[PDB]
Amino acid sequence: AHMDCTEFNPLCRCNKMLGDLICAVIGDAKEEHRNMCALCCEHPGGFEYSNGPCE
Repeated sequence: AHMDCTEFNPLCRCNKMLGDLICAVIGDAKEEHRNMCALCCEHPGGFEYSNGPCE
């Protein structure tokens, strides 16, 4: 689901891709994302991620 997104002032101002482990899916594109913010800032229409080691 469309969980906590960076959609605010300090947009995906987080690169350090070496920590998080979200579970994002988009119609038919399910993959994990570290920079969950980079997703929220650079997603199509609101990537569907679910924070947690599920993917």
